[PDB]
Amino acid sequence: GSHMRQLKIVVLGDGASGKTSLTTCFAQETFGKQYKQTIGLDFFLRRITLPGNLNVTLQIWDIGGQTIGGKMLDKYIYGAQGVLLVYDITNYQSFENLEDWYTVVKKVSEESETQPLVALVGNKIDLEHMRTIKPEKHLRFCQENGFSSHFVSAKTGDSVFLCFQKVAAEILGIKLN
Amino acid sequence: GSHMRQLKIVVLGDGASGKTSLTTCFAQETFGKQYKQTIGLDFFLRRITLPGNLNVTLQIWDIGGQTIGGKMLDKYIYGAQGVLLVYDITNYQSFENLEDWYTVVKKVSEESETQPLVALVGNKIDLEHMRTIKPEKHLRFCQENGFSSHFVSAKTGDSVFLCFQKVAAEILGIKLN
Ligand SMILES: Nc1nc2c(ncn2[C@@H]2O[C@H](COP(=O)(O)OP(=O)(O)NP(=O)(O)O)[C@@H](O)[C@H]2O)c(=O)[nH]1
Ligand SMILES: Nc1nc2c(ncn2[C@@H]2O[C@H](COP(=O)(O)OP(=O)(O)NP(=O)(O)O)[C@@H](O)[C@H]2O)c(=O)[nH]1
Ligand SMILES: [Mg+2]
Ligand SMILES: [Mg+2]
Repeated sequence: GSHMRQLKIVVLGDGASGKTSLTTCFAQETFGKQYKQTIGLDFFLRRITLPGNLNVTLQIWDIGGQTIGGKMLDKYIYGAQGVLLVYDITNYQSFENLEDWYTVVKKVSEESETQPLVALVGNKIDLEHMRTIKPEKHLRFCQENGFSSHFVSAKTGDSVFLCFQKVAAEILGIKLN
Repeated sequence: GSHMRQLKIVVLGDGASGKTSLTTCFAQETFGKQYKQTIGLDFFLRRITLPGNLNVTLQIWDIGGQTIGGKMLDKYIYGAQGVLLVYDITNYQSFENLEDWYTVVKKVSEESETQPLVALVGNKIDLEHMRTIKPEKHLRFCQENGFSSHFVSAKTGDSVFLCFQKVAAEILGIKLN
C-alpha cells in the first residue's frame, strides 16, 4: 500500500541558474562542473519523510531554460503544486529574467484557477563573494509576490535538501519546527 | 487538506490511435473529428472518486506519436504508475507499432527497477464493422504480456471512463465489484 502522495514541483529559470544541478543534488546527491544544457525538460522523483512519518514523493520537473521562448512551457507549468524560480546570485540577467518566467506562472495560475506555492531560490551561494544580486532585492521580490525565500548551493549542497523539504512542507501545510 | 493521491498515467501509441481524443473524452468530455497532431506531449488532470470515497487524481501524459523517434520518450515514461498502449482497431500499422512503444516501456521498467501497470486499449470501436485487428489477437497480446484489456471509443465515449477508472483501481489495488 501507498498514499501515492505525489507533488508536482516545477523548476524554472535562465540557463545560468543551475536548475539541473539543484535537482540532481537533491534527487541523487551529485554535482557536475561541465554545463550540459537541458533540452525541453527532464523529470526526477524523490521520496522524503516529513514529521509525523508523513511520506511524500516530489515529482520534479526540471525545465530547460530555452523553453521560455515557446508555448510548451505553459503546459509544463499546468497542474504544479510548487514552482521554484531559480537564479544565479552572481548573474544579474538570470535574476531579471525571472519576471518572464513568473509572468507565465501567473498566466497559467489565472486560467487554471489554481495557486501553486512559489519559491524564490538564489543558487550558487558558494560564490557569495562575487554576488551581484543584493539580498535586500531578493527579499523585496519575495515580499511583493508572497514567495518563500531560499538561498542554496547545488555545488556544496548547502541548504538544498532543506529547500525542497520546506517547499513540500509548505504545500502540504505541515509545521517543520 | 488533501491526500494528494496522484497517479502518473502515460498514454502511448501511433499517431492514428486517438490518444488525445481518448484523454480529452475522459478529462473534459469532448471530441474533435479534425486531426490536430500532438507535438511532444500534453498534460491533463482529472480527479475521480473510487469506491469507499477514495479520491484520486490522474495525471495524464498525452504523448505525441512522433516521440517514438527520439530519446525524450524514455524520460516521459519514467515514473509512470500506469501506461496505456493505444491502437486504432481499424489500422494494422498502429497495432504492429505497439511493439516499439512497449519495448521502450520495458527498457525503462528494467532500468528504473519499476513495474507500472500496462493496459492495451483498442480505440475506435465505433468503427467495429471495419475492424482489422481480430479480438483474438488483442487478447493474445494481453496474455503474452500481462496487460489489462480495454476496448473503447473516444468518439462515442463508449467505455472511456470505465477504462481510466479500471486502470486507476488496478494501480491502487481496489475492487470495483
Ligand atoms: N559554483 C556553482 N556553480 C553551479 C552551481 N549550480 C550550478 N552551477 C554551474 O552552473 C552551470 C549551469 O548548471 P545547470 O544545472 O546545467 O543549469 P540549468 O539551470 O539546468 N541550465 P539549462 O536550463 O540550460 O538546462 C554549470 O556549469 C554548473 O556546474 C552552484 O551552486 N555553484
Ligand atoms: N471514429 C473515430 N475516430 C477517432 C476516435 N478517436 C480518435 N479518432 C480520430 O482519429 C484521429 C486522431 O485522433 P487523435 O486523438 O488526434 O490521435 P493521437 O493518437 O493523439 N495522434 P498524435 O500522436 O499525432 O497526437 C482524429 O481524426 C480523430 O478524430 C474514435 O474513437 N473513433
Ligand atoms: Mg538544465
Ligand atoms: Mg495527440
